[PDB]
Amino acid sequence: QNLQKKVKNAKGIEVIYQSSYKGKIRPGQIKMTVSGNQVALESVDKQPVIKNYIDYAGREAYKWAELPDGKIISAATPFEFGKGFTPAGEGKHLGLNCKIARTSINSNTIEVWYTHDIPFRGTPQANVGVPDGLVLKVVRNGDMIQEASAITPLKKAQALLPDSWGEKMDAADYQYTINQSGVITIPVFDQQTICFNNAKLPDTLEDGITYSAGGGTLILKKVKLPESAKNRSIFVEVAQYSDGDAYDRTGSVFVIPTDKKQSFLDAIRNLKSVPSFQAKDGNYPALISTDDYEAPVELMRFFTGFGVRKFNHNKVKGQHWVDSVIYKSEVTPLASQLQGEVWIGAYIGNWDAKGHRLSLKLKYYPDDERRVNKAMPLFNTVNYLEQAGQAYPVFFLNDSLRVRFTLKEPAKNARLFYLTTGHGGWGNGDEFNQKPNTVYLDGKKVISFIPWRDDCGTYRNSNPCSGNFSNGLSSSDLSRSNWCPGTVTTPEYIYLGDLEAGEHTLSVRIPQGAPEGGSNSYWCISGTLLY
Amino acid sequence: LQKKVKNAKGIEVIYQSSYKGKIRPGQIKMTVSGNQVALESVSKQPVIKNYIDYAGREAYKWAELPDGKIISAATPFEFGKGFTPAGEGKHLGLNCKIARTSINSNTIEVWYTHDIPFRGTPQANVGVPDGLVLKVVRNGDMIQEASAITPLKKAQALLPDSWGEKMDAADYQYTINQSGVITIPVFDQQTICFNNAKLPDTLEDGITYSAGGGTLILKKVKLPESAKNRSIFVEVAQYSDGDAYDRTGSVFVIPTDKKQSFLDAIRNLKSVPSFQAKDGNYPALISTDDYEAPVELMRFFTGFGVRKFNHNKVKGQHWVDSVIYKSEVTPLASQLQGEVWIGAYIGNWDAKGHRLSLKLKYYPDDERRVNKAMPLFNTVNYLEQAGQAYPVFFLNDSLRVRFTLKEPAKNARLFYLTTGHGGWGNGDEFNQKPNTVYLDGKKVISFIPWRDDCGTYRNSNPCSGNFSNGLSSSDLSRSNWCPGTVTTPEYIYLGDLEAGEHTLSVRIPQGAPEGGSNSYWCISGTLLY
Repeated sequence: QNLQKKVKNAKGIEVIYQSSYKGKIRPGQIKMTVSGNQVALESVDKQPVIKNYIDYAGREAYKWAELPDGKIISAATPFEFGKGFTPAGEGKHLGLNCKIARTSINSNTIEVWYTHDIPFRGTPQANVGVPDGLVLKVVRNGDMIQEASAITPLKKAQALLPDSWGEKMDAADYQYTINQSGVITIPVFDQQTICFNNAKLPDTLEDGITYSAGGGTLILKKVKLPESAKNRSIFVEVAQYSDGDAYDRTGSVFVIPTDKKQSFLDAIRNLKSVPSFQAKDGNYPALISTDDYEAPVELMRFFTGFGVRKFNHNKVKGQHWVDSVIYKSEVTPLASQLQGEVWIGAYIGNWDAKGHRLSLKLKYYPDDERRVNKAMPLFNTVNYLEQAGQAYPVFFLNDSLRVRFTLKEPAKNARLFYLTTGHGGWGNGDEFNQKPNTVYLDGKKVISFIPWRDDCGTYRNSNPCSGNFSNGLSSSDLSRSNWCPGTVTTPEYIYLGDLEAGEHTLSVRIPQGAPEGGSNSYWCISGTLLY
Repeated sequence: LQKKVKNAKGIEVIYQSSYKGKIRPGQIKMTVSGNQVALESVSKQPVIKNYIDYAGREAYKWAELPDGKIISAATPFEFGKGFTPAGEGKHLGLNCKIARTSINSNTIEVWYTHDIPFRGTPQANVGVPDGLVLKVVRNGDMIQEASAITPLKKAQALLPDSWGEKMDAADYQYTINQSGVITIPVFDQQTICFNNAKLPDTLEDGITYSAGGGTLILKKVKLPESAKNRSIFVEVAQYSDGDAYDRTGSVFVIPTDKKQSFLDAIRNLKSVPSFQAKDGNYPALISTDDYEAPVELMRFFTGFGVRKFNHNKVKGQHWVDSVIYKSEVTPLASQLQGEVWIGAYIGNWDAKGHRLSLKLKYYPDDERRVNKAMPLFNTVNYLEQAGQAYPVFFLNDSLRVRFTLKEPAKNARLFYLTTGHGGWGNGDEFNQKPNTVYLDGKKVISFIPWRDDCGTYRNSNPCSGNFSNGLSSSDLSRSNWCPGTVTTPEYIYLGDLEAGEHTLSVRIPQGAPEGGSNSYWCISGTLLY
């Protein structure tokens, strides 16, 4: 390849850069067009158009973007040649002799190969520093490589800098603006009150309005979600603080599918109006999906700290309390329940007249091609209607939870999205004692495992009103059956294998601990089928 | 009771407590004379007493700490604070006003007589009426009530001789509360970095040594002789001193109950027995009859550049100044008694690296036997910076270990910490894979290690790379870990085991390499029995 001779007397060059990670060539490539002292760099539900430029005469490097809304933004960085660089030897690339310069940036070692063999300057990565030459290679940590694969002449001279810089920003504001540009954010609740105030669901529910229900401790809203959630990852974000309640409470975010005759809306209006799980104990309404009722789909199980923000005046040497707690979970596998117009709910079970303030948003982040699969709710024993007289799910003492479900088509590699916490807040109750959960499908044992968290001392600063014991521990510090005050309880993804069309049975056995002093143990388990 | 205490110069009230019907053991004796009240419990432990001065209108907490220290705290009160009338009642023949108040969520009613000229209460902190409190009712359910009232024919003075050291209430409570707590400081903002450090030949007690290329710090520490009747927590605090990345962290102890230990491996990797994979030999990862693998106490991951990169601006974020990690390790008690080598690892290649603190805490607990905890395996790459291979053998082999028990074991468990690694799109850091555990050739459990809450800890991650789709590296779901957080152990139930030989294996369908990118798994297991 006779590179120097081919681009002697060219009016400009086009360099194509490819990137590789430890040998493996990554997709997509950068075209760097050089003409005089100007450089343009380009690649090759609406995305910003992103470009980079350099002016070697004025010595500024530029980020540039046209946002979906057609606002132009840019950020300009002046540079000096060779800033932060230490000579680090010689090499050859595409037959051209290169100085190599080394710099380190945020712990990375970066080597920049650059030639003076041909009369053109440019670099694909100005942000690591700009050598006075044409950059043929950038090596990060010996492994991550962006290298010129080709250099070709341009016959015509050409101005490359854009028409406008539009709105000039510093680099951090620019990067944040472009990064968030393709993100859909659906605000749902913003510091909304959840409290016990006997509130009841109206007989008219309009779109976009918060309603309070199950005695105040459920808030519901019908929200317009993207039509399709394909090619997105989806996260739930909650922010909470106490507005008066001192205690660690059971929190849940859920959606209410209405694809059958009855939905959890019908249960919120009137618990006894929907089908029941029929335990040896008695009948427990609203907990299992059936042919004509869907249980609510849980998105996130969380537990409040003891009196966040509200009790920050408590003094405990060594502790510095937080002003609020956040919770963020990926819920991408529930995408099919998170498209179109959807009833969304949040729950914090409590008895306080002022209670808690909770925020909730959904974020949809652009992702590689990602099919929406299906998610079908099977069961949910969270006591969402505790403040409207729902029984505690105490039937595990003598019974398994049992469901039936039907598939129209076979499903490969099905999974149960399974949220479990144990409850019974004394020394022999299931909050504080390890118990297995055993899942059965179509008469076979799928898995037996113990739900347990032993990291709860980590979140001490989220718990200003946690009781301090005479042995030195705080209530919030204790290990518990799969939850910690102030944190998310993460789902288990239980592999079910391939399921044939037709009906199936599934059950959950938990050796729940016996009552004591009138107090009961109980389990809050939810399960959605992912297929 | 009236009748009997006309012209008494004082009274003794015995208070019993009850919970949901059930009368609690042992009781409170309240001595009242004049305007003074002394409270003591009716027969290691600090001595606790409470006083009231109705003349000065203060209530007092008082204690003698085991080590002969007297502390006290004074809280002025006003009569009837928080209190609203809630009617009439009778207790042991005396006419009571009932007052109501609420405190930190709770309902409290307080029955109090003026029928006899004595004032006192066993619970001044719920409020002090201008009479004698016969009954305190907290959420209808928590009850302290007078069982006996006895006259004193003579006056006494009841406040204590010394107040010792006078504190605010919160400083009092913290002081008494931490009285029985043993805290062993281990490391204090100690550097963990890559500086080619090597383990010395002379190793004294109570000193910090650097090893495995600088990324291991070790100390031999004097732990309680017995950890019976304690719950035990490990507390770590970390920040970057230069390293921008999310690193694998581990706190471990080195048992030396057998011929060779992990200390021999730290000094020289190839000096200890190996796991023999199809692939190759992997030293130090499995216990044998002459070698114990290190016992992991806690698996954690650092944020991306805590403290050091806090100058990074990301709208809506407010960075933490350090990250703490606290785990309960009570079931490893047997490895946390006597003289013990403790280590911390943060695998990194940085010249300055990290700073890490570590303490153990032993909190008094109800009767609790020390059980046993035997290490079986540990594939954390503790010696990464001294040339240890990545545990990549899962691609074609299971991890297998054999062990022998001398006696039957009831309700055995595997204390199992797993994380998956391989930090690209097709690597096991970011793809769900089962771990299947086998005992004596039978499947115990198959389960998917996964964390999908990592977005929660964004503020612990100032140097996390921000992608063009709006997510940050630290936000992504991963195989059982999040940058800035603890990975919690699985407790896998193995059942009763017979004395004699057993095998355990772990199968993981590890992803295939892509060029020089390899997936690998860091798994550790200690038998609890």
